[PDB]
Amino acid sequence: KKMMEEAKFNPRATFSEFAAKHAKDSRFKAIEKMKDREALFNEFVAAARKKEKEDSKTRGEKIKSDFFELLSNHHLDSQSRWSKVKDKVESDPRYKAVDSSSMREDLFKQYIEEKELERQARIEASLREREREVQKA
Amino acid sequence: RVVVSGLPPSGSWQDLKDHMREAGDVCYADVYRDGTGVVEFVRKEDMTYAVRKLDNTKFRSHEGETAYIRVKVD
Amino acid sequence: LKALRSDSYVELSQYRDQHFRGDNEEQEKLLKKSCTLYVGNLSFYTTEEQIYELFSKSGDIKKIIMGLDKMKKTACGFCFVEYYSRADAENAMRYINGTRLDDRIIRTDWDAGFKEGRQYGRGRSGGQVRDEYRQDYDAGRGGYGKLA
Amino acid sequence: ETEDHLESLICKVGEKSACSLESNLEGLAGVLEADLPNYKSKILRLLCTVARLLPEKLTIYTTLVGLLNARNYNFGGEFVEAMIRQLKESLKANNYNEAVYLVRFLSDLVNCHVIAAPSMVAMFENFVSVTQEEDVPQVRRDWYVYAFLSSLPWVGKELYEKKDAEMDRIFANTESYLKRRQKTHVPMLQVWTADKPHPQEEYLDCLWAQIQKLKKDRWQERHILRPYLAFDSILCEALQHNLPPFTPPPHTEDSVYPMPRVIFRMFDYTDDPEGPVMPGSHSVERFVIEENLHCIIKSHWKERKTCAAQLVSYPGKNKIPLNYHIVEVIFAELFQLPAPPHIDVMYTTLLIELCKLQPGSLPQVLAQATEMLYMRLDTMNTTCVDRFINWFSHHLSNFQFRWSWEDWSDCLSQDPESPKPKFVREVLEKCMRLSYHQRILDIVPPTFSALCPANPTCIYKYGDESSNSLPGHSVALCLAVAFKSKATNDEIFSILKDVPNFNPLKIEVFVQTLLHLAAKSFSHSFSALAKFHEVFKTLAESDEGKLHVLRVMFEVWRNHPQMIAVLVDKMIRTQIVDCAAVANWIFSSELSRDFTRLFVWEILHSTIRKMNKHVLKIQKELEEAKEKVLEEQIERLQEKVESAQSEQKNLFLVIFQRFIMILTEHLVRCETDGTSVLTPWYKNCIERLQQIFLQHHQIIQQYMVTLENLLFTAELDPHILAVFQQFCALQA
Ligand SMILES: C[n+]1cn([C@@H]2O[C@H](COP(=O)(O)OP(=O)(O)OP(=O)(O)OC[C@H]3O[C@@H](n4cnc5c(=O)[nH]c(N)nc54)[C@H](O)[C@@H]3O)[C@@H](O)[C@H]2O)c2nc(N)[nH]c(=O)c21
Repeated sequence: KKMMEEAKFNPRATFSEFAAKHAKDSRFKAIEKMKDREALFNEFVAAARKKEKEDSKTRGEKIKSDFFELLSNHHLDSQSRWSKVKDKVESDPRYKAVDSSSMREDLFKQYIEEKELERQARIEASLREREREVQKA
Repeated sequence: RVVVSGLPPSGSWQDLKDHMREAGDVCYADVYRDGTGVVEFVRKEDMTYAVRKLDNTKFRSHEGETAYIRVKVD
Repeated sequence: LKALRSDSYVELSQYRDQHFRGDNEEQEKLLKKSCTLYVGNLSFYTTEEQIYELFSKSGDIKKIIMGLDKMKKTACGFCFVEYYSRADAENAMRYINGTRLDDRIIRTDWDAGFKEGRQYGRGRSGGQVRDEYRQDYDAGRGGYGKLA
Repeated sequence: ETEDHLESLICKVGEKSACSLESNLEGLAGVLEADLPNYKSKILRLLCTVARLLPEKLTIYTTLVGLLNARNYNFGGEFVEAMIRQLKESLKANNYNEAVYLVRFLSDLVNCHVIAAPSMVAMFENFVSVTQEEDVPQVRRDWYVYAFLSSLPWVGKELYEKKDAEMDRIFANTESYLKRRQKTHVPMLQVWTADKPHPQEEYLDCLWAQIQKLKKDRWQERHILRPYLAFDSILCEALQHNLPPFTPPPHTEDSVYPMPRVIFRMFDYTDDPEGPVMPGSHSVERFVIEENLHCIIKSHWKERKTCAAQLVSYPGKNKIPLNYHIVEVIFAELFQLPAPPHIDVMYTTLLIELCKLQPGSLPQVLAQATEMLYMRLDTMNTTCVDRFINWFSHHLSNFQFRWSWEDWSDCLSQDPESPKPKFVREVLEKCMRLSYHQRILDIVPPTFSALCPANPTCIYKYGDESSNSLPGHSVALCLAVAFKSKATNDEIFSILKDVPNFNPLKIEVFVQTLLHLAAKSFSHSFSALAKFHEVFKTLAESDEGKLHVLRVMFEVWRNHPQMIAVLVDKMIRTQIVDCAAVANWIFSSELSRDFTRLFVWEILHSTIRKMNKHVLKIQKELEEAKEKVLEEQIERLQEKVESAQSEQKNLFLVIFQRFIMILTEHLVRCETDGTSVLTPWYKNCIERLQQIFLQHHQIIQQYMVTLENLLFTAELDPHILAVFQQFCALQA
């Protein structure tokens, strides 16, 4: 494991390449059999790759989550324009924390989308009953 | 494409498709030779199933006539 | 020797020769030794000239039979292409099947063999059965399905 | 069952796993040992197979034969025993390409501590020794060197730790041999003759130059993945073996060796500035990368979808511009001198499948390569151009004929005969045949209209001519009447009895009329030929008749090349005309103006193949009938073989005599009017002769006595002889 920490990550490193980098290291020689060196090598990679995935996509959810929290501070509705909001939040560490402009805009577009709702439901139920009656007739 | 054998005398492919559908979905059916027929399913899952489940079953024609049909993968 | 033998494009399809006489066994024996192919999804206006040009890319063609409306006797949207050798038919099956012929994606299938009467749509209305229930719009096959 | 599971697992390792490869090789290693007691023969078989059929996996399996040798010395000794036996077989059977994969598998085993590093060297020393062998074909001396050099990318590094003394004396005899080889074949195998940008090198020179950069780099390449080279945990203490003294099989009259090759090259790192640097042309990484890619296509050519996937997922040790390597290697195969390893149409759809798999990056590269090919057209070999036209036009028809034609505006103001405009004209002609006239006029810009193909309309002579001063005019008018009336042969014969002069005029009025009344479809013209087939066999009972039919048919359909082709084909198959007549027709003065168009040759080669197929067919029948009334047949089948082969030889004889005649005529005229010999016409004509040799070198070989002493003799212009000598160098 130490042998792999002396190189540059290289998760998809071949065993003969890994063996070439760590061949004179004693933590490498300490394991008696080549098969067990390869098995430790294989498992540590697979556990490091497994962990990079699970880590970089809780940072993803954290970048996105932070960006929304930033937006939540401004009074946005379906009207508001990104052209206008941008110049108001562009300093925040949560805005810069999204490495792209195309995507800060998409996240913004997503974030952007009783009596009157009762009347709308009235119109909907009336149209449904009218369609049913027309079918029956 | 699978084949059918042991169909009723007064039966057609149209009525057969109604029995083969039990497998899932049919694409084409036919009944030639005055006894044997044929069918064409969509996917292999529904096909292989037909030859498995829909095998040596009791076909029921719309003319009140029943019989034993044999399905096979062709 | 090993599984490199894989030839999925040449394998038999699920379709069965409709008005064929023999067993499914007799139809299958013909299909695995055939040199003739069924070609589906052509447009009603796809010509024998176009078919000849595309299918000749996999070997020499012996004959091409255009599918017709049993009653109108006009191009139906399918055809039979017959090669002189099965090796050439296999290659059409391998590299022509699933590609464009006259701007539309076509599908080939092994065919037991041409016989008088196989050129006519068995479609209730004269064309191909396939077109009786089509619920999609196709300007190359006369618009919507027959039941529309 | 078990049998089945072994083969399954042996393949799993090579395939893309979901757990580090080394692990799988670890596991399968034991599993296989555990089964050695009962399944020794099978596992011994399976491995020898994957060794000669899965080269693209070379190092994944060598490792495996190592981990095993590292658990059962006696096993490795048995495997290595088979391999040598398996290798001796491939060699005796002339399956040299398969041998190389074996010879190369052994090589890499040395890196897996299975074969004595010194042992390998002793064998190679014997390979190179072939160069000394007296009175043997160069293609033979060539294969052993190639088998040797092509291995070094794998063995070389460690094979240099030892016997450098002889491993220097070998390079010595090689270098010596490499500088003494004749290179007569190069001009005939090059895709382009222009070396201004990137040179198309002879395969051995290119590889020689490749080894060098590796050697002078201390044999340290950075691509070849190595999954069993790590012997510091297991392979180390393994006990290597010694390959028995290998004495290369004696050259016999039944030996057939691979033909020499020229390396197709169109890309360099500057063609992909913003992409991982591309290994150079003289880097072994280039060789190895294209080798594996070529081998992958060879393993999956029958299934296009699986094929694209194995290519796109190719495992490179260090990143490389994969998409570019994939396109380069596919064109390398399509344009392989005369034709590539597999059926032409396979590359077309294979490329389509690759575009569907990498929608975001493959298409641009494919579009970049098309542009580059077009711009280098001026020196591309005619045989490849044809291949280019057919590929591109067929490709376009799958993408609604969408192309940026203005990018090629430069052709618009060039001699119509120049390669670029001609290429466009031919591509468009091809697009029309895959659709229709009007459609093509609609896809290209107004400025290109001039290059569009003529409307494929019939041209009746005695038709709405109203110009009736023509002979047999009325006779033709009666024919038209009869035909439309369901006339019979004898009736038509009668109508024809009233024709004043083998009667040329009768043929013309018959053909002109019969074809005109069936000009609506191919199927009409066919049945037409079939119905009044008896008339044809009469009027054209002579070669002049046969020749005249072709002449009038061409007069009638000169605007519809596809019609002409299918008719000639149909006529030959129904024996209305024979190949000799077709051959004389091709070189006839009536075709002089269309002599360099594609359809002319597409027809000539289609006639030659029918002849060849015919010969082959009858030979087989005799073969089968001989392997059994049954006699009267073999007596007859013998006679038929005779005639068939005789007519076949005559076809090549006439074709060559005609080529010699028109090429000499050109060479003389020029050498008299002090005019340039290198005209567009000349380019097509000389390269068309070369193509005859390329496409049918196998059959032509049977005529060496006649060709070498009677036709292509010294009194012939060197420009013509050159073509012959290049051909002989293919198996020299
Ligand atoms: C499709 N196909 C046709 N031919 C030949 O071409 C001619 C034209 O007749 P059709 O009139 O094209 O004939 P059928 O296929 O006989 O009947 P059918 O099999 O019932 O089946 C299927 C097409 O119709 C559809 N269909 C059939 N019945 C129903 C139904 O009840 N409901 C719905 N919704 N669809 C149905 C279905 O989707 C299907 O794909 C005939 O001479 C055939 O031999 C084929 N030949 C080969 N080798 N391979 C093929 O795949 C093939």
